[PDB]
Amino acid sequence: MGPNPMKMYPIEGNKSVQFIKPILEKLENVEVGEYSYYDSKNGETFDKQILYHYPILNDKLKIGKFCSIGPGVTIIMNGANHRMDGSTYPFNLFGNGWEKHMPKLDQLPIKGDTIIGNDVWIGKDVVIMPGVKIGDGAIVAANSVVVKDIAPYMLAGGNPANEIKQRFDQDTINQLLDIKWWNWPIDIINENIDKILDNSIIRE
Amino acid sequence: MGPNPMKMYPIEGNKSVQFIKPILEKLENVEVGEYSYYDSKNGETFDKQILYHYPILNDKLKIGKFCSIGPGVTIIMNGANHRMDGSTYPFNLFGNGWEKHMPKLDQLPIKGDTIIGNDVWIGKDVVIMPGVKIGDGAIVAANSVVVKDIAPYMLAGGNPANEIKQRFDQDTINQLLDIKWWNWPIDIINENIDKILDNSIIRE
Amino acid sequence: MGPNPMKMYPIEGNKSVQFIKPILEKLENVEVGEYSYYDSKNGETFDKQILYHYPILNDKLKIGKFCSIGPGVTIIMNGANHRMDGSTYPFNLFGNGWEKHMPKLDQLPIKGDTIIGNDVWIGKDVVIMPGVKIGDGAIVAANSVVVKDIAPYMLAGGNPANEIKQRFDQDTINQLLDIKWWNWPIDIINENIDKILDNSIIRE
Ligand SMILES: CCN(CC)CCS(=O)(=O)[C@@H]1CCN2C(=O)c3coc(n3)CC(=O)C[C@H](O)/C=C(C)/C=C/CNC(=O)/C=C/[C@@H](C)[C@@H](C(C)C)OC(=O)[C@@H]12
Ligand SMILES: CCN(CC)CCS(=O)(=O)[C@@H]1CCN2C(=O)c3coc(n3)CC(=O)C[C@H](O)/C=C(C)/C=C/CNC(=O)/C=C/[C@@H](C)[C@@H](C(C)C)OC(=O)[C@@H]12
Ligand SMILES: CCN(CC)CCS(=O)(=O)[C@@H]1CCN2C(=O)c3coc(n3)CC(=O)C[C@H](O)/C=C(C)/C=C/CNC(=O)/C=C/[C@@H](C)[C@@H](C(C)C)OC(=O)[C@@H]12
Repeated sequence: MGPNPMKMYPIEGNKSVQFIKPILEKLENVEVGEYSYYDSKNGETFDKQILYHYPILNDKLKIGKFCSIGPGVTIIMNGANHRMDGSTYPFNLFGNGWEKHMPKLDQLPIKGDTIIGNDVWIGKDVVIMPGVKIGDGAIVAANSVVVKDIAPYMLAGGNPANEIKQRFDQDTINQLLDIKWWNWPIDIINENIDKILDNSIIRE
Repeated sequence: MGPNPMKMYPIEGNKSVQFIKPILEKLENVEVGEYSYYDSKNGETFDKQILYHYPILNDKLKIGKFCSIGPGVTIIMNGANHRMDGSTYPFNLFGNGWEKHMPKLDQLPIKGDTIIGNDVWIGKDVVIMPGVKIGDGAIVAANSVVVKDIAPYMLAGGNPANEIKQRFDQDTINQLLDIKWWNWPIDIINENIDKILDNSIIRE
Repeated sequence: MGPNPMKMYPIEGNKSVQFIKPILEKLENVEVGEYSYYDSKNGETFDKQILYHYPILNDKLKIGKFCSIGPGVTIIMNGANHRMDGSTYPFNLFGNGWEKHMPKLDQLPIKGDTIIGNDVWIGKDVVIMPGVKIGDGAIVAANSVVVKDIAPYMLAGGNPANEIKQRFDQDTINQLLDIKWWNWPIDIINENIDKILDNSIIRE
């Protein structure tokens, strides 16, 4: 029961909702989970939303399963960073002899990898800056600009984005993070979808 | 004297300025005042700026008179809200038996109506969140994201948007509020335009 | 040695990077320095990023040398300001008799000129409001909305943008602002590029 987790366009008669995994299976350094989807703004594919991602920098992007990515969302990788121990002018890129001035292995600090958890809801036109992490069950308000990490099951928003409120109580979050319903077999999930929607899955 | 309040494009030689009322008089659940206008960004008509507005949700949009709306301003209605008491995943939307997991209207958050007062100036590319109320004579700095109510005759800006300062003294605001020059017959307004532009109408 | 400071498209095989000076050479009230460049978002030329710049107001735009402007950056001049001593409604624009209500020379306060210094890096999609001043060697985070001035060699971001950190210590900044490597003859610069990149040029 349900949509095929490996179909680029799960809903025929709607070429806007797309499954991310089947589309990003070809990309290097990008691990994406099943059922996570993207809501296109003008027909573009999610791969066009990943920016400044260069294999030579070795940074990686990780997206969990069952995520909701609104239209216009953008993920910024480490390619945007300029040198900062002196001038920020990229002499090297202009060539004609300036290519001598290319940064050495240790003069381009890296902020780290980008990992988005499971069951995460990202609003419209949100911008993700390099190296940030987002915990499971988090909700990011539309038009946010995230520079710092966001704890699991939190409500964040703004520019810069800040934590606004806890979705549930600690004990509930603790249990939810321990059962990880998203890793269950598809058949088991189907028999509990309701309990997952009302948060009663922590009881049974 | 003055432009025709019911012409789509009141200014000959300017296919950018539009009177909103004539444009949006066809829409369901949208109530707009006269003389309020929109400055087109690329030729689009203000209707394309109202997002996630569905008749089934019963939320209404109200805009006052004599308002100035900058280019790119968008208004987000309640249609963007996901279910929040559990997982934010929209199972129902994928079909294949999942349609049975469709939420009732009682299980969807309702933030209320969106109400814009009279004589309001909204800056370029401002985003308005659902259920927001903006008082008369208020000013919203460009590029703002409004998530909470804004008092009358207040200058707000930012993301999230916050109140910056009172345009005038309290007694002045109180006087303006119970005068409502915008409700005067057009011929009376014409003979007081200069007095309205300098705040001396409080001296009559 | 290096690229031609007078070539619209300095890099062969990349019609995105463009030199500002040659492109804005036609504009009145716009002065831009050598080597400062723009990274095009969709093939658009930088002149399309300067908004509300009206000769009648006489406000000027000044950009220094050796700057790095990210894609989508827009500069808002004084043509956006509305009258604020009373109603913000621009009666005058609609004509048909209301043209007689046109602000006097002193009924439209002006926030001043917009001056960006030398060696400054402005992030992607950053918006610059009217009258702001940005000192040399300052870094502006992407997606920022700058409403107030930024001091030399400071890091600022947010909406509204705030100064986050001082890149170096006072003595260093003081020394840098005193030598102004950006004003040296191109030949002398070429023999110190590496020294400029690691801030060792202060000890010569
Ligand atoms: C032979 C390699 N090719 C194929 C022809 C190009 C791929 S690349 O890895 O050399 C890439 C090109 C320039 N850099 C850009 O990000 C880039 C290139 O053009 C542009 N950016 C246009 C801009 O994006 C201007 C921007 O201001 C430049 C930025 C933000 C530079 C940030 C600092 N860049 C680096 O530290 C450069 C590292 C070098 C070593 C190269 C690799 C060869 C290692 O990687 C790039 O980022 C490189
Ligand atoms: C038979 C009814 N039709 C005609 C065929 C569709 C109209 S609808 O009212 O069922 C509409 C379709 C899906 N929902 C969307 O907003 C929508 C549909 O496709 C898309 N959105 C593409 C997206 O917008 C993906 C997006 O991420 C989905 C969102 C933001 C869902 C938010 C939560 N949605 C609701 O709570 C769904 C409520 C149901 C009950 C339906 C009505 C039948 C009541 O309304 C919709 O919002 C429904
Ligand atoms: C005869 C003069 N012409 C040729 C026909 C027009 C040039 S203009 O200098 O009168 C110009 C027209 C309206 N203003 C606009 O910014 C403008 C005109 O249409 C539009 N903007 C569409 C919009 O840009 C809507 C926008 O919301 C209007 C803005 C942001 C108004 C801000 C406040 N405007 C001023 O204070 C008006 C000053 C007057 C005096 C006029 C000059 C005659 C002095 O300048 C403009 O800014 C004027």
